[PDB]
Amino acid sequence: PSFKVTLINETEGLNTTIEVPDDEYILDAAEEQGIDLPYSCRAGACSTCAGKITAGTVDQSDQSFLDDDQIQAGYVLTCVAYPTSDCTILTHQEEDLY
Ligand code: FES
Repeated sequence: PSFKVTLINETEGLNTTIEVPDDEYILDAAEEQGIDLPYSCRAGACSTCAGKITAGTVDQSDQSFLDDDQIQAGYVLTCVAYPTSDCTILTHQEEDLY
């Protein structure tokens, strides 16, 4: 099973919905389909790949940087996030965490 993940960053000209297997991280699946997303550690330990969820849900249990307030506010570490429903994610949201 796969989910439709809408990735959005209009300064990049990015507004694209891709099919992501339920066992693949969003960053990896995006890259495979030719999308460029920001990243550094790829380990869920920083905020470089941070995005913000505006629709749908993810499993990011592997992440270890975002606190509970930040998770509640919709933030996601795309390098370690599986989609769990069709979802919409604003990418390059690191500065919004400041
Ligand atoms: S690139 Fe460091 S948490 Fe995703």
